[PDB]
Amino acid sequence: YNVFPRTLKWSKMNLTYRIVNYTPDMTHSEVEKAFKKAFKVWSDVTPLNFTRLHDGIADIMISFGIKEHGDFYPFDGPSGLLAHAFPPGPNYGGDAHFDDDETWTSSSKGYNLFLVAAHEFGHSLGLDHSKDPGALMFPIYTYTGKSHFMLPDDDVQGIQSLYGPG
Ligand SMILES: Cc1ccc(CSc2nc3c(c(=O)[nH]2)CCC3)cc1
Ligand SMILES: Cc1ccc(CSc2nc3c(c(=O)[nH]2)CCC3)cc1
Ligand SMILES: [Ca+2]
Ligand SMILES: [Ca+2]
Ligand SMILES: [Zn+2]
Ligand SMILES: [Zn+2]
Ligand SMILES: [Zn+2]
Repeated sequence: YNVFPRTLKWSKMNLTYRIVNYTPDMTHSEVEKAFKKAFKVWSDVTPLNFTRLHDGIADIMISFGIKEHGDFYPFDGPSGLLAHAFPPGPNYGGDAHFDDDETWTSSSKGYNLFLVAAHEFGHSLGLDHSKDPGALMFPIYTYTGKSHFMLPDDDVQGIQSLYGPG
């Protein structure tokens, strides 16, 4: 017999990403900064490294879309689903999609793109949802109002259980 084995984690530490398109809500620089910071959350505590590609295929393809946007997991307009991401693997694996019917911001207004992206990239790297309400990988979005972000211990233990520490 055969089962469907899951790729639990990337077999390589050096990963690429590409920002395929951009939300209207934030400047290009703001979007790039948010994603850069979101990846840094994970690379700061693991041997993982992330390199941005401007063209072609990257491991983590990032895009904004609304409604049905090419994977038959359609978005739902304002609120509800905010974004989703695929677990590690080839093709769609690792990819992250953000609902552009949300208002994305670099602040408390709407949904903070950095916060949501950091969470989604957790999925791209092989993390499922945490039961700890204080974790980044908790299923519900909140905003602390703080200027600095520190990755909760639960998320650190989770990602390090896959990739080891930095
Ligand atoms: C080929 C293939 C297609 C789809 C998937 C699942 S995509 C997906 N991932 C995740 C969530 C989701 O809603 N959708 C929640 C967090 C993880 C996995 C593999
Ligand atoms: C979909 C989804 C679900 C949950 C999140 C995480 S919200 C969030 N987490 C955390 C902090 C925060 O401010 N906000 C501080 C550190 C943990 C982000 C997106
Ligand atoms: Ca991919
Ligand atoms: Ca939505
Ligand atoms: Zn999608
Ligand atoms: Zn999630
Ligand atoms: Zn500060």
